[PDB]
Amino acid sequence: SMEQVAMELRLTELTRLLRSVLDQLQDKDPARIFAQPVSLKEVPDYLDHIKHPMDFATMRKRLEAQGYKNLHEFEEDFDLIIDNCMKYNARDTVFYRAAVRLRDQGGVVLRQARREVDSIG
Repeated sequence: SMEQVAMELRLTELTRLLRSVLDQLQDKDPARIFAQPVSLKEVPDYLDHIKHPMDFATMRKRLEAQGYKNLHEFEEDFDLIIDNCMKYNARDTVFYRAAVRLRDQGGVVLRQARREVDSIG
């Protein structure tokens, strides 16, 4: 059908808008602490701590596979990154402090992305 093509023309554009937003969120991580998944070779017991690991390249695979149906699923993956980090790492660590900054600076980017998805549909 043509009603599945118009559907995909939206999804493709959501994917296009989300690609931009991920780029901005990831620019708030110049240290690249959230670029890659936590290494299981380097933290063998990590899944004993964190059940749903998340990182930017993992969100990227999913993005280019058009696996985000809406902003809300995308936002959930972003909060995983932050929230996992704040649990696994103690408060007086470079990693906990980088998450707090990422969270603060990503508020602004996400605040405008909510308006652009509502606005443009």
